[PDB]
Amino acid sequence: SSGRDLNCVPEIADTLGAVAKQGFDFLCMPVFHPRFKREFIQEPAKNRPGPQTRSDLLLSGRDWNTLIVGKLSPWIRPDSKVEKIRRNSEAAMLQELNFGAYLGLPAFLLPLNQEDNTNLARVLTNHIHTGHHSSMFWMRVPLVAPEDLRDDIIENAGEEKTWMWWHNFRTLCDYSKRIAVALEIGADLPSNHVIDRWLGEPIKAAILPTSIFLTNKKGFPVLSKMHQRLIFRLLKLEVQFIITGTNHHSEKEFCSYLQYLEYLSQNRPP
Amino acid sequence: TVAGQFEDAD
Amino acid sequence: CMERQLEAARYRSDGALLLGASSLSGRCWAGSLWLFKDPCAAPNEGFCSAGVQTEAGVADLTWVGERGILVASDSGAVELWELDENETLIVSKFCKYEHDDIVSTVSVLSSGTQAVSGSKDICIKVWDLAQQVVLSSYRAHAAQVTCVAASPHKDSVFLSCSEDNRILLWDTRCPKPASQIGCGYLPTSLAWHPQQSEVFVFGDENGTVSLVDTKVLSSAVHSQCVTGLVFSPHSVPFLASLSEDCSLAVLDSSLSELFRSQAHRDFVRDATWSPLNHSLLTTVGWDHQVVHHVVPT
Repeated sequence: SSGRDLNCVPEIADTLGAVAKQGFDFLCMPVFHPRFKREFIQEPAKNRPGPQTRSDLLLSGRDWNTLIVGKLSPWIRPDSKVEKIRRNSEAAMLQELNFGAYLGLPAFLLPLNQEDNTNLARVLTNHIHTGHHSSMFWMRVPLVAPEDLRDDIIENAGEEKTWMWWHNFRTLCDYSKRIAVALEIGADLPSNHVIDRWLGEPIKAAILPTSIFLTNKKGFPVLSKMHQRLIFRLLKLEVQFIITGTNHHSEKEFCSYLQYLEYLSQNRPP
Repeated sequence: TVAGQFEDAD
Repeated sequence: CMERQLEAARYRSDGALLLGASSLSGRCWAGSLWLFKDPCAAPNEGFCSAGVQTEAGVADLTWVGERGILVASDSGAVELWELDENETLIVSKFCKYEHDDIVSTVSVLSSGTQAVSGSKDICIKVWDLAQQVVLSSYRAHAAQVTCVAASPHKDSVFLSCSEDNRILLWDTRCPKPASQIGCGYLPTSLAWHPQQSEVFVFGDENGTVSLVDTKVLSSAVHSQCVTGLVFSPHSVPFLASLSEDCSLAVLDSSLSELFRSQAHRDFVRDATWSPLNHSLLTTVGWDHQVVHHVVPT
């Protein structure tokens, strides 16, 4: 019940084998290259020849259905203010969702980072009503918006807003059961009421960036005594975990980040 | 494995 | 054989040409770097002066002297390669995975012993190449960092642009190092006027290029997002701009178009004036073409 969420995949077979050897059981990878922006209206970019994505023959049909989880390209901004950018984002989102369905991915991740996502909901509903029941749609959403987490380093220059964003999206999509949450945990946690409300949602996965892990006397990564409560309450929900980031504890192997997370599970209150 | 491998930090 | 899509094409004072390329589609997503003593011969892998493969895509690179490349990797790493004494192999020196996401770009501070980088993890980091460690990190931006540009005139000052409509000037010498400079639409590329201390140009996603003084004059030059800006080496610059419209525009000092070209058939990804003849240009895009423009000046 853990994933790696690698944003770079040199070779699919190698990455999958290495991740499996580290104790995980599924991999969150980008279906398309994160930087391979594509054009769909203006020539000559729309005539880009050659394959646009790695062929699906690299993995067995069972493997796609169970071990891989798609991620939307980071350059897609359906709600942009530039009409051309908006149309490109819509086309790219539709293409990537269709490819994810073609592979049969069990789950697909979409980011929420802005208070307006009406166009994204429109596109996602248009996709959902095609008739394929293959995949769910996890919606990445953080506890604290980036605008409230910045380090206050600028010189020149309310915690519920993230749940407001989630609520607006899920009501736009008409509470479709195929839309679930992928709550992302930050270094700091909000008030108890905010988390209590957040646990009343259909959270299917939780994201634990390695940057939030403290360091133990011995040196292995470890979570703070307040993160432990949230992790336990999530475990009660049987939510999937997605350890993302890099080896901030370079001395120890990445596997440690997961071994500790097992210690909590086997030490869960009876 | 290591004694305190998962012991809580201060 | 080299990967199809060229990512960056940087000249060096001697005259050589460094092309960093990556395969954004296909079975393998690895990257590669190539060095040509004679730029015209490129991109023929057979005529390359030297070359090497890299574990992941090359998002952006930059010279760090007469020998040395600071490569940004989509694997969340900042690698530093150093050429051999005879310039026959591209040897590796150190690789650091200090970012949690793709590194958008890296720049070298005026002194040459330090560098800066920004990532899609909305984080900036400053590196000391000699110590090969990170000095400082800043999560100042509230979105993915799009571009970073170190000042070539005075050390320890650089500009950063993000997808949250913020253009922050930095001065690490003082507490509270970041400021905010603004005029709109999101910034997408930055450049510093080389012959002026505090005048810099920035492009916006709508294809408009603006000239600003740190203490604005704008023009519509492209019909799509500007991807880069590179001032000319002359004593009176000839700022060159490229955008996703697969077009090159070389402008005057008043942001009035002076020359235009469309030889590329895909996204133009980089351009760099030659240091041997200031009239020669050299542009690379994902269409796998390296085009030399004889700009009139």
